[PDB]
Amino acid sequence: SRSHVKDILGLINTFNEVKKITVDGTTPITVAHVAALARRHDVKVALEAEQCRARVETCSSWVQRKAEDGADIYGVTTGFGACSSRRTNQLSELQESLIRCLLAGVFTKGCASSVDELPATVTRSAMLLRLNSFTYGCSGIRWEVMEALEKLLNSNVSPKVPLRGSVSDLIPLAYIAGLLIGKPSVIARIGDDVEVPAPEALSRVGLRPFKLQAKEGLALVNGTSFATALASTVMYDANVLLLLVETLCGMFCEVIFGREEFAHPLIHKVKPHPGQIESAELLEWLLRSSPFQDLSREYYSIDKLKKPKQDRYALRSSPQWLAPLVQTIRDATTTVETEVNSANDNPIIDHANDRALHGANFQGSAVGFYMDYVRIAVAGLGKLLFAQFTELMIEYYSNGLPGNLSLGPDLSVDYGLKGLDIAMAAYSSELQYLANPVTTHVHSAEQHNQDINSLALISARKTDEALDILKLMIASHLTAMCQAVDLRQLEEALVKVVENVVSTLADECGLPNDTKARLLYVAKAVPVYTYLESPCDPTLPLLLGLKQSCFGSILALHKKIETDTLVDRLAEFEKRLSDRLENEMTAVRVLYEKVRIQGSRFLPFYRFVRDELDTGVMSARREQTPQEDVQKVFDAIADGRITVPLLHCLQGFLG
Amino acid sequence: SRSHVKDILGLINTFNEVKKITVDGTTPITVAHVAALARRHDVKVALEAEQCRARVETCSSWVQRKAEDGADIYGVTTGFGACSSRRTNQLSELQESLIRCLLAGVFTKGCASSVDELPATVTRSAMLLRLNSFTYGCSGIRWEVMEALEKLLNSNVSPKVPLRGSVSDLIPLAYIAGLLIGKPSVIARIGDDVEVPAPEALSRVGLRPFKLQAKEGLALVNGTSFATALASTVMYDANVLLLLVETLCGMFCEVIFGREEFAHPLIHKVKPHPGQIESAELLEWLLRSSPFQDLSREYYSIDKLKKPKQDRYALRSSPQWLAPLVQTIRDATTTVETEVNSANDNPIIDHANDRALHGANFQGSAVGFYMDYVRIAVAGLGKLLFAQFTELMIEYYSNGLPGNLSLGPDLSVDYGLKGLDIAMAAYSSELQYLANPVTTHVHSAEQHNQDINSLALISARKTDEALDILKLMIASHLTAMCQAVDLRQLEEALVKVVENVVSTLADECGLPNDTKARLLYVAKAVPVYTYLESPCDPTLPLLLGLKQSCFGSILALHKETDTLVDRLAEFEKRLSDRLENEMTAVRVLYEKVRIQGSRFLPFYRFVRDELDTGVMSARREQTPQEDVQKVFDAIADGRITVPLLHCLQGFLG
Ligand SMILES: O=C(O)/C=C/c1ccccc1
Ligand SMILES: O=C(O)/C=C/c1ccccc1
Repeated sequence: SRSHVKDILGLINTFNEVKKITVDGTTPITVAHVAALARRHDVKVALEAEQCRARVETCSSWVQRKAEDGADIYGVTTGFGACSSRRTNQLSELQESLIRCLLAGVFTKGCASSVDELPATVTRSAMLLRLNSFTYGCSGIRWEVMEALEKLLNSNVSPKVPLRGSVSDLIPLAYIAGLLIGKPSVIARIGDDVEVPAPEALSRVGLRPFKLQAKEGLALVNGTSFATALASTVMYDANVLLLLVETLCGMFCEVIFGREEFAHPLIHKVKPHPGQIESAELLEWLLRSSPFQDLSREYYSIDKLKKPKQDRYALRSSPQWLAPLVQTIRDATTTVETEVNSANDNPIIDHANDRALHGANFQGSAVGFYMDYVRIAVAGLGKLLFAQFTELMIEYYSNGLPGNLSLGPDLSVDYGLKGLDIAMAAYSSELQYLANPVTTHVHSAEQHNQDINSLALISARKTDEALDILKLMIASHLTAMCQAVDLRQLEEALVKVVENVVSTLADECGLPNDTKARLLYVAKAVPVYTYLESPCDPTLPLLLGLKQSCFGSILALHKKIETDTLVDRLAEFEKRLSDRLENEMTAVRVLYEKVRIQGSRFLPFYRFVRDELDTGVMSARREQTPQEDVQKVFDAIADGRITVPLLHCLQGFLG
Repeated sequence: SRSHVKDILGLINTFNEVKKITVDGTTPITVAHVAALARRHDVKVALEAEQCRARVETCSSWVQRKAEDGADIYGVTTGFGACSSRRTNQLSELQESLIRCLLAGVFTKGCASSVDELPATVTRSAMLLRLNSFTYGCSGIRWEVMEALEKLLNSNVSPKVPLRGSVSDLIPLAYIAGLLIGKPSVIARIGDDVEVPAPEALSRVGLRPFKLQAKEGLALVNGTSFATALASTVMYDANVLLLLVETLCGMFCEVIFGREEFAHPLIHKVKPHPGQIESAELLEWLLRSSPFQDLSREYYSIDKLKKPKQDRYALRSSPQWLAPLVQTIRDATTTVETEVNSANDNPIIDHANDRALHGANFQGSAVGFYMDYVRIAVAGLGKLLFAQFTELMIEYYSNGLPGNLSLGPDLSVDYGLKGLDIAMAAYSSELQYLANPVTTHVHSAEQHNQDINSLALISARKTDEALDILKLMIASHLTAMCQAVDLRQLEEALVKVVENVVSTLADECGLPNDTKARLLYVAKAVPVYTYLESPCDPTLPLLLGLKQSCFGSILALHKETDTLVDRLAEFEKRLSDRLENEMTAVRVLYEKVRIQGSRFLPFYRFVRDELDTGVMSARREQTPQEDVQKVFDAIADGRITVPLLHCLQGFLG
């Protein structure tokens, strides 16, 4: 009882609008909240002392007292991992030595194969999840450690944490704990990337290092904070890219001359996968009384019995293809949010019933498996995009458009978007390779204690990487689409001048109505791009057609006029045509190189790309290289700037 | 609301209670209905005319009238696929030539790699779904063609169809169409192995070859019928096997001596993935007041500070592990059921509004992708199992159990379940490899008209294969668990006689009360399976411990020494003569009472009693194969669901 596009539209709004994240043990932190924190520095964290303070302090004292007495708890008085036989009564040194041994990652320096440290955005996200995790009053951590976390987030201090080492996130989390207790070997960023030792970093925000109490080290390092924080920003992005490609399907339909009936509600009602009904519903709305669908209907009414009666699968099958994709992206979002709003930690303190409970809430498998799913789904979005792209580039499938979307009339010096077409293959290829699962590679780890482990963080990173290739593919697809709209609008303007030339030239030469009828039919029916390079060349389809209609016309007539006179006028026709035709077509084209899109639901995307990002029809005469144009679009997608035209486009779809 | 375990119990009930599958275009066909049609031959199809004949006939008539007066629509007057440019008014033979071109699969003969045709259960399931898919009245197929499908189904006639060729299911469907039009080159089974050419098969059930009318060829061949039929039976199995392994996690707890607290509701309340809450809920109920959990806590109270305080992950993290798996299996079931109950076909006839709608309901992507997901989840189920099984085999982790669950005291001639142990690594490895996605290998097909295609049937087959490996692992896991229960029960009886012998021997010999106490404690604490092989060996853990205690004692008592040594000496003489014989007598008795109080009793009785097995040892002549084979094919049969239900009897809500 919703519709995923309202939900995603909902995420986008929360992302730009939110100023304050409420962390209080009760109000849900959403995936858009995590992304906003990571990405927008004006958004601050608010730990609400009125909510959780007391239940956090009751849990704090309960573990204080107790481990201090006899009490045999896994966290406080026991050894760790496969070493849980080792009991001890030295609470503070047990805790600090655990942090010490986990400080075991490695930083890279000139890494060709990957970033050589975990990004600050994800480290900060992880800080938020750890804090939030504590608000359930289940950890036994002190309230001040929590305040400290809050203040580090708000001042933009974060530890530098190694990319690898988590099997899901002891090691990564030890770098937060290390910062907190001021371990000199841990380096920390303060805003400007500027770097200092942890104790100096605590200094600059008015903190002193902590001495860990019983259970505090464990509560700090036990958790899925890194995997989940990253899966959160991954999911946010997957929702908006998803909505992005769905939307771009409607733009593809317009430029390729599709038949919008593929999206008719009865097709989908009768095969009612929610993702299929909802993506179709959106596409139907997008294409309703589009001016390009009118150009399309025109196109298939001319020589109807000679053109494909159906579109190819990349268009007509888009909703059926999108359905599982939207469904896995959507419920993966629900499950990572559930993780985000959980006490992931061990043991779990039940102070009400006076006991510690030994479980495994640190196990990140919910996220790890769902990351494997979404990476497969994004690979599928990429295959959608690559197929559409492919269709657009090939004249036998693009229904009138030139091969490679190449414009400049001389095709021997204009190879159009052929370089992008090649990159799309490269992009998609790498993308499919990345969608193999990570969860199938579990090793029995930590003295065979962790015989089952999620690899959540490794999987999130690979899905993170799949998304980045998707952005490249969308950037290219979108720029090709804009290129296609210009060619569609020029196509139409060229067809008119050819009609006007043929007509006014039939008039001047005294040609009969019969002859004029056929010649004009040809002028309307033959696609210009098949002959734009040399309009008067007898081997190209225009004159091929015209000359055929002349013979057919002299044959129908010849009897009660004069056959000899007809040929003379026809020769004069051809000669005037060799004088005027190419000239008129050129001027119309030159004029176009500095109107139907103006009425389309995709105007926002065309306008954004053409004049907000300042680009133009691609040709041998525009100085910009394909890189320069796609770069701009890509930067807009990477930035979030692409959501402005996306929301303008979807404005008032509601329901 | 809800609860996956209730849903799955619900499927098992439907599976063996249903008699008649209702096909009427309104009442849901469930994944259990497909599996029962496939597997039980007493279940028949009921094509229900009163419910859907009328929209089928109206649609049928619309097509016919659109075609008979000319003459432009994709199904009925156009060329197919990449040749949609081709218009013709030669409607019957157009349909004929479409089937002809799609009869393009290949049968294998002695294939080693694969079965070399699609199995009859899968083919019949496809027939059912193709039938159901026509009930919505969107296809234009004649009612009589549907009645023929019901008849063939109810008469166990089906075409032989090649395993491969679908990109998702033109080719495989062409063979069903090929039967219906009595094409001589397509061969059909009638029940008992026996094969006949299609024309003779129709003849045997009172049918005549159909001559196809406009749209009918397309209507038969356009569709997701084979992919979805396979995914349905796959999904049915994925549900019962899921439940089986969740339940087995509780049996593992019992035999490995775990702490049941890992399943405590507060732990999961606070990390609330429905699958984790729901699996922990089952586990909590299964282990509540368990007589084996009593032994576990009894075990951790002696020498507690030398024994681990937490269980390893395969047990303790099982709810967190299962959560994603139950969720993906559970909602892949919903999505295949949605497919089962849809008009997959093109064009869709909206006779109500006088138009043919051109789309792609034939595109089985929903199924294809969810099959890639389930395959990975069953890989996770297997990893859970392999880990539990590994822990059980290793003395350092099994908490008193002998390495390899090896019984017979003489270990140099008893290597236990080591063969199964090795097999389990082989199963898991292949399973993990199977879980790579198929949907990432989409090729641009059919003159680049199908530039996107689901590969759903191929994906369904690989998930099918994954599940088959999963059955092997559960079979071995289960039979290791029963072996383990016998060992735990024997262990208990053995420790009593050791305590008994030491005690009464200490008296016969007149040992001081301080010495007797220390000797008894050692008998309580030392795990028997560390010395069962040679109880009186000084270098083994018993005598070693006793001899220390005797030294501790003689130092402590200076409050007479020479005679205390004489009495200690006689103690060893006597222990040597009596201890092994007594343990052996008890062991022998045990070979042809705590499980009788276990909720896992039904599994133990079933395996031990109904399948007629015993404790594995050097003197039972049966091989491991022979015992696991019986468990395996009770799992393969569905017979394993009787003990499963008996085990969950009362779980309710
Ligand atoms: O919670 C557990 O069982 C394990 C905790 C741990 C902590 C540090 C290192 C290894 C394991
Ligand atoms: O709907 C389509 O595009 C094509 C269906 C089809 C039918 C037979 C052979 C190939 C394609």
